[PDB]
Amino acid sequence: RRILVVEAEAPIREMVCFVLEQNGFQPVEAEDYDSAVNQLNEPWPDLILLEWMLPGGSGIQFIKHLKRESMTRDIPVVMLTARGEEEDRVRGLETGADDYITKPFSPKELVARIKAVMRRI
Repeated sequence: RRILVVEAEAPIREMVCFVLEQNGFQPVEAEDYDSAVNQLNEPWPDLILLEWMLPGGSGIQFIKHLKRESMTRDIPVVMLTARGEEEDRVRGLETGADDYITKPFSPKELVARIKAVMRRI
């Protein structure tokens, strides 16, 4: 599955990509909002992992943007946060994300979350 990993920190993206490739997914990287937007075209991501604090714009507007076109409307988005305190706050904001994972995360939790959202699509 093509997983778009949107996160500022190279070593974090790389840890994510490693876990995903070891598990048979096809991860690709975006370091900021515009890079992610530029990859909303063929080949389309099947799921997006989105850092809440991503440089370059708002995670709320990023998610609303996906809903603007039927093509991207149904792509699951898992929000990545920088620890549980931020996760609770972002849960509170009703951002429209499909699920949430906080950093640092285990390989088990990363795969479990991605699998769960993809299974219910």
